[PDB]
Amino acid sequence: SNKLDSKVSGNYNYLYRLFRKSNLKPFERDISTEIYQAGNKPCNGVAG
Amino acid sequence: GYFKIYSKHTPIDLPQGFSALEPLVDLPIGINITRFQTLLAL
Amino acid sequence: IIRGWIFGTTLDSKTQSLLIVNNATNVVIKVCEFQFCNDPFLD
Ligand SMILES: *[C@@H]1O[C@H](CO)[C@@H](O)[C@H](O)[C@H]1NC(C)=O
Repeated sequence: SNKLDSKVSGNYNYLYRLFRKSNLKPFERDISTEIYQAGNKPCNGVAG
Repeated sequence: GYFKIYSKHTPIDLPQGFSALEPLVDLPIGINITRFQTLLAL
Repeated sequence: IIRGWIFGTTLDSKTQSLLIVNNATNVVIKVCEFQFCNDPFLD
């Protein structure tokens, strides 16, 4: 698919994630887009 | 990944005896279920 | 009294929850994200 989606400086609608709280069960829908807290600090917005 | 529904109709605390629940429908969707609800009427 | 059962992981329309309602002549089954409040319908 190098002929259709390959475009520099654009097409930022496809969004991937890497880390969350728990390992969720297989074939489960991904809806939630709240941030993970670091545990040591009370993360609420931009954190450390 | 398969929704199995087993039912058995018996004319009658749970009453004593035994009745093997026969499969009614098998719905081929594989939707994820974590909690479940019940509904009543008035 | 009981005329159906509704299953799903969320009460809102965030995911495709399952809906089985029972009627007097047929059963309608659709897993397609209806909104659900705290109070079920009482007919
Ligand atoms: C309907 O849209 C919602 C959010 O837009 C989505 O979570 C759900 O899976 C959709 N229902 C389908 C594809 O049946």
